[PDB]
Amino acid sequence: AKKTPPVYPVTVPFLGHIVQFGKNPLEFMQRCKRDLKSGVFTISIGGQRVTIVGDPHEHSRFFSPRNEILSPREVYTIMTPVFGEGVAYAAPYPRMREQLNFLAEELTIAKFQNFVPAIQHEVRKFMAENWKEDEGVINLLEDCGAMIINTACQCLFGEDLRKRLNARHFAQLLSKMESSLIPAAVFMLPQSARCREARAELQKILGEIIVAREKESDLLGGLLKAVYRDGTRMSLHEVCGMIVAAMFAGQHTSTITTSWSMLHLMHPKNKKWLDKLHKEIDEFPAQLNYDNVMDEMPFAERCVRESIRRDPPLLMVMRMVKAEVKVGSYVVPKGDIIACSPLLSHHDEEAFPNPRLWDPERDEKVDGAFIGFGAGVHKCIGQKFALLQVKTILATAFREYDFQLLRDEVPDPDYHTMVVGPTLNQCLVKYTRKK
Ligand code: HEM
Ligand SMILES: Cc1cc(Oc2cccc(Cn3ccnc3)c2)cc(C)c1Cl
Repeated sequence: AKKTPPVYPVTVPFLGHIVQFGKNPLEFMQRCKRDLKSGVFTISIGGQRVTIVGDPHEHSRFFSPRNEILSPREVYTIMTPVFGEGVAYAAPYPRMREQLNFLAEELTIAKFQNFVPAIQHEVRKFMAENWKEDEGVINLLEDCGAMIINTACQCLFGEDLRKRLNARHFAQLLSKMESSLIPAAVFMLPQSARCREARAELQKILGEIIVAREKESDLLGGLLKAVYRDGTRMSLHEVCGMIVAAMFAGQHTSTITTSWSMLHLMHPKNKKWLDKLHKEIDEFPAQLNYDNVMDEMPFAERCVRESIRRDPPLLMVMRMVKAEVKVGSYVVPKGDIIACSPLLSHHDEEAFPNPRLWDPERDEKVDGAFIGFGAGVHKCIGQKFALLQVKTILATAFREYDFQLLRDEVPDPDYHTMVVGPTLNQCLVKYTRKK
């Protein structure tokens, strides 16, 4: 308006809206958009202006500008110690940029050939060490959280590295490094000591693994050959983070996505889809190749995307408005915190009629509406990988099994975590091994 978008009333001040927010952001965010007569709007959070972009037409405005205009570094100040000063968001954009490439060139579909089979294997194991019986009660959020970590390491970890680390141990270290995070952080330590310990431990372990490599093509090795613009290379420090960042990025996001996808599918209300998910994975063999998942599982791919569409794991993508930028009919003043929310966006009823309904064969009725993997200058570099894991798993686990939920309703998102997934205590599921 030659000026800033609409704002929202602060009943109890200098808290902002994190009071009514934290309980349910979706209930909340929807109130404001309807109430404020605008898909876009600003909110108070600790006195700090937060402008949420909730009109899907506008996503382009959010995801297109380069970091110098809209910086994401300021949001993730939280974890500079988790990856190391000068790694990821901690690094400078030119370097941060270069690092992104390194990881990217490690996850391209060029490296994905052994992956498919490497995946079928690691899951099939897990189940036999766990779903031993022909009827069992298992917590899916936890059983998935594990398989994802397993198969990912089976994919990006060298045989020698995986001998000196096992998923279990490595996960428990990521979960050591993580627990030093609390909800109100982006808007304002013996844990930094436990964070640095679990890290310095890993950082050392890795180096050793290197001593043995040289003296004699995985993610590690890949990052080793990595050369910066100026011919400089990564310090073990920088390296270490990168592997963590990679592993962290995919850990919760992927497992949750797998959990939800399974949760939807094992539902009776959702049988036809499961039935379609079979006419798909039926004539395949217990030996899956790249062609199989990639070019022949298209329906399955819809289910995973829908699940991410319905319950996005990252509710808010955020930037720092170093400079002004027009957004629809409004402007954004330097110093604002702008954000775009996949959770809000994926519920806009123009783009998604019955947003809470789970429809795999639905398509976005506003191009760009779906952002589960981001968009623009920052689209997910892990997207292709995550999908390959999840598709193969659902296929693996639905081929040799049938499922039922100890519930009537699929679980409810738990909004108390920085990375949202289905309510843990609801996930307990029970399997009937096929034969
Ligand atoms: C299916 C699960 C996944 C979901 C829901 C997801 C979601 C997202 C979202 C919303 C962004 C953009 C964030 C922003 O705009 O600031 C993003 C980018 C990113 N993702 Fe993921 N992702 C997933 C899988 C993965 C996996 C498996 C990896 C690791 C290989 C990964 C690594 C990254 C990295 C490094 C970026 C950087 C984007 C940037 O800052 O330019 N993601 N993802
Ligand atoms: C910027 C960056 C982020 C990386 O992963 C992250 C780190 C923090 C937050 C996110 C957001 N995310 C989660 C899942 N997909 C993206 C992803 C990894 C690397 C190597 C780099 Cl350079």
